[PDB]
Amino acid sequence: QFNPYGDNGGTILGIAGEDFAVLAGDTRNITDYSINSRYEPKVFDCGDNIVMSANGFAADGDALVKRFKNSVKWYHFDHNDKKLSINSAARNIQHLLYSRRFFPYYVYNIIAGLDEDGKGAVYSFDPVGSYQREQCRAGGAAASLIMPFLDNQVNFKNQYEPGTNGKVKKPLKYLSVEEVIKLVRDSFTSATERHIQVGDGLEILIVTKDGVRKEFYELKRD
Amino acid sequence: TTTLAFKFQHGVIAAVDSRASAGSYISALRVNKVIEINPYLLGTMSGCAADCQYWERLLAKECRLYYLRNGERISVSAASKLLSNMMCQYRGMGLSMGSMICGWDKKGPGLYYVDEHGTRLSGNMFSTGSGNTYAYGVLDSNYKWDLSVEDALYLGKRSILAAAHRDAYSGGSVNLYHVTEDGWIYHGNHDVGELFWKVKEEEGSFNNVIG
Amino acid sequence: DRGVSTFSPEGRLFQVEYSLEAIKLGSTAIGIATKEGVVLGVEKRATSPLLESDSIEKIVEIDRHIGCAMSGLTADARSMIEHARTAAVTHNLYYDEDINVESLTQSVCDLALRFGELMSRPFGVALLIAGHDADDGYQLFHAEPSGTFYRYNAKAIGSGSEGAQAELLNEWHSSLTLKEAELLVLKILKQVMEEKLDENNAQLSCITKQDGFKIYDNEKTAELIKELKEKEAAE
Amino acid sequence: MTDRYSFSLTTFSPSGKLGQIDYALTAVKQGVTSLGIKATNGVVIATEKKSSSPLAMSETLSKVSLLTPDIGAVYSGMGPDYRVLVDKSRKVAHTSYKRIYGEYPPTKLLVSEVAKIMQEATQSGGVRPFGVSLLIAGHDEFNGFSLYQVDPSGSYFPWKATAIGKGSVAAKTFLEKRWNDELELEDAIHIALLTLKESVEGEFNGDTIELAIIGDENPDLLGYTGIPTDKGPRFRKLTSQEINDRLEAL
Amino acid sequence: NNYDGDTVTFSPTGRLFQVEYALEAIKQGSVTVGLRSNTHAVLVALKRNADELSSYQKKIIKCDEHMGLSLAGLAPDARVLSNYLRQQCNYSSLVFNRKLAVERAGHLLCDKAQKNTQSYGGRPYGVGLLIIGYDKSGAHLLEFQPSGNVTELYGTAIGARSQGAKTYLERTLDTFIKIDGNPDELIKAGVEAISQSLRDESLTVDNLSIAIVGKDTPFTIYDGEAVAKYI
Amino acid sequence: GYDRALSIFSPDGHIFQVEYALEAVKRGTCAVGVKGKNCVVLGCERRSTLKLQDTRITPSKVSKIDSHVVLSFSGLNADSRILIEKARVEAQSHRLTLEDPVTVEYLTRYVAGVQQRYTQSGGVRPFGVSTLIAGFDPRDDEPKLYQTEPSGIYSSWSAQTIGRNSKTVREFLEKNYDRKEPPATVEECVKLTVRSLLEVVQTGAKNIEITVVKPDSDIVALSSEEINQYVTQIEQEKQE
Amino acid sequence: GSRRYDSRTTIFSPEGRLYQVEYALESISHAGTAIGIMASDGIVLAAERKVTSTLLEQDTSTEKLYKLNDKIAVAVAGLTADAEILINTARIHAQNYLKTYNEDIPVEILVRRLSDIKQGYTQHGGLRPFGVSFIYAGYDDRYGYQLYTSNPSGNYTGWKAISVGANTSAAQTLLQMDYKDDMKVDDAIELALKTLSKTTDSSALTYDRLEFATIRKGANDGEVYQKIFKPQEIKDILVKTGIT
Amino acid sequence: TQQPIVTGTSVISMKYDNGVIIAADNLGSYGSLLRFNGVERLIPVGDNTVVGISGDISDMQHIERLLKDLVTENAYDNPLADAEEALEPSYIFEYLATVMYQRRSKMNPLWNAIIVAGVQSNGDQFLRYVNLLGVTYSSPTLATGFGAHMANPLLRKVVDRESDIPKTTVQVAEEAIVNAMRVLYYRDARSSRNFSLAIIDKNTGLTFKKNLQVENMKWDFAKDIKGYGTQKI
Ligand SMILES: O=C(C[C@H](C(=O)O)C1CCCCC1)Nc1ccc2ccc(-c3nc(-c4ccccc4)cs3)cc2n1
Ligand SMILES: [Mg+2]
Repeated sequence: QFNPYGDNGGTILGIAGEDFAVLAGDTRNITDYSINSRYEPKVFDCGDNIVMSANGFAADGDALVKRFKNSVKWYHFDHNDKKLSINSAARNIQHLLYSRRFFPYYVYNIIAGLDEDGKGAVYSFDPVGSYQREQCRAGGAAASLIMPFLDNQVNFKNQYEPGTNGKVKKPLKYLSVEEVIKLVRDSFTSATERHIQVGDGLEILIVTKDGVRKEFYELKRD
Repeated sequence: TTTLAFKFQHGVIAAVDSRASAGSYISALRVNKVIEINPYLLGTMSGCAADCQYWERLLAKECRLYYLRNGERISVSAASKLLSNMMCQYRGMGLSMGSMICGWDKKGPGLYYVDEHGTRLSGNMFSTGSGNTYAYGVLDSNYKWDLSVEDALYLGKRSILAAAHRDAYSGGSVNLYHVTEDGWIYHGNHDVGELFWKVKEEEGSFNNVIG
Repeated sequence: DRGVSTFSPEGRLFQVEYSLEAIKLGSTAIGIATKEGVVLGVEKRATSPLLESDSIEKIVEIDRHIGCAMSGLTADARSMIEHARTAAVTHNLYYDEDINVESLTQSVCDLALRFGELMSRPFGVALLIAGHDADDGYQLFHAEPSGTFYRYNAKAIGSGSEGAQAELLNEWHSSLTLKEAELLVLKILKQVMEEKLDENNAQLSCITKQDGFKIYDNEKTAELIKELKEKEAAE
Repeated sequence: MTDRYSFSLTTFSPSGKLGQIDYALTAVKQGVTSLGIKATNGVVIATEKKSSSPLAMSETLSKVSLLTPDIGAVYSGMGPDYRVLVDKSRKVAHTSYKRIYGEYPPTKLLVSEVAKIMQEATQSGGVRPFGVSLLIAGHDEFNGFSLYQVDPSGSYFPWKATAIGKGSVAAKTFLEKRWNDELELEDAIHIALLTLKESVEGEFNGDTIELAIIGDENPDLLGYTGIPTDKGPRFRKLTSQEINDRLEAL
Repeated sequence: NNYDGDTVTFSPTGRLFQVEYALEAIKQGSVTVGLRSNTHAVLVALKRNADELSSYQKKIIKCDEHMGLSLAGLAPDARVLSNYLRQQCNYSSLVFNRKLAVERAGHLLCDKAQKNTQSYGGRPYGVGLLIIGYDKSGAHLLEFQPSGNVTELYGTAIGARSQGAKTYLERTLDTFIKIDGNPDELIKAGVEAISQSLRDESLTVDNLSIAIVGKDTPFTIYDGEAVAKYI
Repeated sequence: GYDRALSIFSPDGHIFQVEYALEAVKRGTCAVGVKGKNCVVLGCERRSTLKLQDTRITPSKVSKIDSHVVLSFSGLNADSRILIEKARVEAQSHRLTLEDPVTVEYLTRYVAGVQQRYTQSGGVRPFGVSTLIAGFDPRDDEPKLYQTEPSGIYSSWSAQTIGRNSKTVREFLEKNYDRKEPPATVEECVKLTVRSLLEVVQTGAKNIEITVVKPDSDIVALSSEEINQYVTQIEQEKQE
Repeated sequence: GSRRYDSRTTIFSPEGRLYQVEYALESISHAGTAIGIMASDGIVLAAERKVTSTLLEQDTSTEKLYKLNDKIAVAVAGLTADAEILINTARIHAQNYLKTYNEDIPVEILVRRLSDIKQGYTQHGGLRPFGVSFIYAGYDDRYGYQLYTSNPSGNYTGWKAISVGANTSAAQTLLQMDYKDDMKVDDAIELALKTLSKTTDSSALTYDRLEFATIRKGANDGEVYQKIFKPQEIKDILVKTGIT
Repeated sequence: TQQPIVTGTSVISMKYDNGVIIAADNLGSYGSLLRFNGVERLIPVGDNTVVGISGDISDMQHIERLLKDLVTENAYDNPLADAEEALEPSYIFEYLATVMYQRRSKMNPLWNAIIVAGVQSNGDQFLRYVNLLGVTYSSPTLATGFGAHMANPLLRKVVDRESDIPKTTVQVAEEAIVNAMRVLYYRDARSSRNFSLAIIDKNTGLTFKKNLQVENMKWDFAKDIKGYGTQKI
């Protein structure tokens, strides 16, 4: 029997800063125990200061991204070159996903950018279109390895102030872009050690009011 | 998931948890399980998140169009029915949605339960999700119509806490809402971890747990 | 006979030109755009004193930020309003935002030329679409059955249109207040109307960023009419 | 393309006339004479084989047609319209009756079906009425022998005897004098030949006349033996020789 | 006369009057100019207002990053045809990862307009279009007539009084074709060309509309104070 | 399918087919609607050219759309049945999807919309019918009276008449009906409705039909004798 | 294109009349007269066949009176072919109702359905209307004995006595004169035949030029019987009433 | 939904400094039966592209016709069909990828795995993979079926990453491809000795080599192998 779905592996990570946002993902593409590519880009600049990554089944992921990029193009045509806000793009993507409620895009999608007040924003989707705005989200193969670490090191969960013994929590101080990138790199280096589908390379897209910048880092190739 | 809603003297309370799971893995600690349809209408969420969001945001479209056409606010009865009729079209197709439509209209406060089968029930009290049994115990033994807004908010909050404790797929935080004739009022996000220890001390409950 | 989509030797669509003649027979509707808001006013024109005038609905809400006035065969406007309301709310569903006034107007105008041998004839009604959005601010559009729409600082449509438009030519300036615009619509309506203008045979409305689209009470309009009479008697 | 004539081509005029039907009847009037006579033990239908050229083989053109084993038809007016009506009449006898009830339809109901087809051409979009009048003769168990006329309007009437086409007015007068309720089939054939001779100008013989009968069952024409209840068709077309034999006793 | 009731009827001399009447609607429309060099292609359009309170009707529409047009005649028909071009440009990108050739875009517009001239019930399009673009074979300018005729040109003009601008471009042919790597000078030549079609009125800040596309220049439209530089 | 555009604009900006449909309404028997303080009355003319009629079974001029709303008309009788059927279906469809009966204004807006649709759809002609729609909204004691016409426009009326010689009875209503003080009782409202028809009807025998609609689905049709008593009292006061 | 040849069958005149309906009514005025009379104990249907011939087979002929079901019958005036189309539709409708509700269809409901079909041909489709007028004679347990008529406009009305076809003006005056409410079937039979005998365009009214039918509760106990009269039975009732 | 009947095995390819190389054997298998021995599975499109196909042969022949029709259609009303507006490898691939994903979305796939190898207008190397699921990816080396498991490891020793491409010559790349084809003949039960090889170079153009054979095979050591453990004779 024909199985229309597949699993291309990969892992993605989105973090929202105070005035910036990052969307990272490894560059390894796989089927079963084989490597297809050590560098196959997974996170895309979709225009209007929005970045996107559809992780899971690469054929459905490429189709969704391609369709959203197209939706941005037609939003400009139809509404006098108005900029598509991150919240508007998120709602649009919900409707793209739910158009296939009964033959879903097999992907977990994340977008990142800035909201209309200039603050950092990340939105996270399930395959059928449920979405919500988030601060921190790891998606894909090694999501379960990374998210607990981010709960601990970004939101300071289970961390209390010495001397008080559990009475006073550690205060939620904001993180810089340099601090976030460190947590991203360590997240993927740890994931690479314990997850066979994670490795080869790491590509990060950083979003600020100035635009979209890229950073690439090697990962273990075993 | 645990959601509840009940009618009382001074309107309707709506309380939900915030957990989302993918098997044993907790995919989300804080998801919003109440949808703000309009300033006088709320909707809870249980089942498929996507189905609840899509169809209830679509219900909002239809409830807004109603207002423009008739210049009047839609009843809770009619809104609940529109929603149940959408479910009836994808009957058998695999949707999973359990929600309670909460609001205030000409007849007073209103509460309807609606599910994917097209079921539509009016009632004073409802609870859905994997933890509804735990919530019903607290509600049934403490519910009165003579409830004050302060006590009612605590009841719905304490009822979710009961479920978050025992049910593994329920937890995270509690979101509270109070619906009045002047609209709905949000009463905050309450972490269950912090709330639990607080309730234990102040109430004396959960003696079995060491703190 | 002849095709419904036929061109005249001058290069105009017969049916579109004939529908414009029906709009000239319609009751007067005036719109004035200012930096404090857009004002919309209409002549009700009841055919008999037994007709309850408050049931005459020639000013209509499309969304909270968009209003609309009509002139001509007003029955034709109902499906256009229905489409406009659907388009406005559907865009809010797809994009979690208010829709641009121009985009709403363009959506209405796309219906216009969908006729042939689709509907059997063009619409016999013109619309003044007034609203506000964050990008282009307070706007007023004139939507015709040709499918064409022009933006206006001020515009009059209906039977007293060319006389009213000449008056709007002289009176409008870029520093008009909302109160000044209200009185100006009442003044020009009173000028072109057959019957004597009062709160029962004329209606006012406005759209502001804060309060959105509002149709004025008869008590509120009556005071503005009394305020108009006194300021005209003042010189 | 697409048939864009979805409107009626036959309409009422101020005087209440349906023009196209009247004009179709005028076409029938110009047509060659055909007739039908009902006897006690049979029915006869006849017409002239008006050959368009002597090089044409008039045997290949059949004006009298079998519809069912016990029902036959003849016409006056436009030949091509008749031919297609016979095709449809033969088919509707199967689709709307034989495939349901397992037997051939009675004369009156087959006539009713043909009439319906002709009525629809008088009201449906983008068509003209049929330019023929039909004479349908037949037999069935419960109604016995019968003869029907069907006009372009779709109206049908049962007759003891009648004629349509060119010299119908004179022929109907000739039949009124000769017809009675005690006629045998051979007597009706004789009267048919006499009546038809008046409207024919040129040659009058078995090769220029087409004549058929609805009479006794013909087991020799069935094609098989072994089933007692199946006794053969009542419709039979007379041969050229069989006609000439009766013209000597004329 | 007796042969102008619909598009499906030839006259005794072999003319199609409904198409000719549609052509007439273009002549009533406001003037617009098109011209190109080897590196860039430029559109210049005189926008028309209803009165002093009204806005000036937009004349130029973007079809893709590398292609767009200007209109003269029935504006809603231009919206339909430009929407079709947007879809075709977009089909070429999504399916073939290929930018649509300007010449092929003209062939598609020709065939779409033609179907409306040979069938009963419909009508010809009542608008003329000037398509500019930059593809793999350099800069291009096309003129579209609703008869179906599409023509590739160095320069042209359509609308009311367009003959003046067309004569100017016919004189200036050898000069403006050589304006390579200088967008401002090519626009100047276009603004000077459209000026030959003006009477009574002159080019103001909310009157003039300009568009350009080239080697390293996406299709962009200039309106308002952005064209005050060229007045 | 038959797609021919029958309702089209003329050079002077008129849709003749819609205007000729109004001429069919002018030919129809007179219908009148009057709303009192706590009721609405619908009066209808019956032309006495047709006697030997069976009044038990003959289609009555006033039709119930729901238990709380009624519809009368003037114009083509056959056309009116199609509108009434559609209206009745929509009334049950509304109760089924929204769980409230239709408001009088909503039902009117629907019927008017159907009439409008038949003025710009291919292959169809406009309805040769104008309607008077009356009733009381659910849980409301304010009387409602609306009018529709072939073009599709509709509006609310304190009192209105349609059909042949409607110009005359409207003249009567305009001078006799006071807005500040409408017919306070059922008697006064019926009396004024009968008086208005007596300006046009001819004989006050079987030519006048009266239907009274009160709040909370209280609808009744008056009999010949009951109406005849109004006819008697009116003329006896007139002899002075 | 095709528009050139379209007569436009569904349009108003400047006076607000439907051309084709009016012209169809003109057609019907030349058809054989049909009369219906309702009594307390039954209904009579009488109708005149148009200029017949001696060679027409009368006993197997039917051009005027048709059976819709056991309780309802119709008299036809106009194009017979058009009438048979509608008659078969009405027969199907009656059977649909009986299958759905397990009760015989009320007379008015059947009449309304056919009248709605006629109405449709005047408002949409671009086709000519049916050139037919019906007199419906029927019985049900709600209203008892009922007479209705419908015409090409799709308008229908109830009657105590009514005529359609030729000379209806003269016929209706004669019926209005001699009809009374307490009348019985045997009296109504006589009235119907006397009216036809005076309004006919023929020289004399004979059995071969008539179709006749009654609907009586003159069936053994509480039930209704339809009687389509045979040629010999029409001949007898003509002698009984003293016309021949 | 179907099942593949007549099938083609591995297609292998790699980038080098001035272009790309692609190869595939000439066999059409019918299950375990090596039924057809003269099947060409490399299909050139113009002088700048070669499409290598594995999987169902009937679907391959269908794709072969789509590509032939694509060339015909591109020439229509195109004076620059043999120049600026000629078909590019990226155009040909995206077309196929669109078709493959559409077919899987109708649950009626083309049961293939395809590699499009070519050189673009600007001299850039093109090498991308697409299969029955619509899944696409690119890499310095690409291989289908068994080639993915056995050939890629050998080809990745030559070009392990992007920076190794300019350091790799056509002689080295061809040597690696030919060695890989020998290894597949040793170890793939649905392979043949006969194969085709194509080189698309930005300077020397398209070189299409047919009727190649696997040579220099090692079998002599087999004589010394006796039994399955304890047997000495
Ligand atoms: O309703 C249920 C599950 C049922 C339950 O616990 O009773 C289960 C019974 C036990 C077996 C499985 C079903 N889950 C809910 C309910 C409401 C929900 C509301 C919003 C969300 C959102 N989830 C994302 C999101 C998540 C993960 C990744 C990306 C986005 C956004 S919003 C998820 C929700 N999930
Ligand atoms: Mg690893």
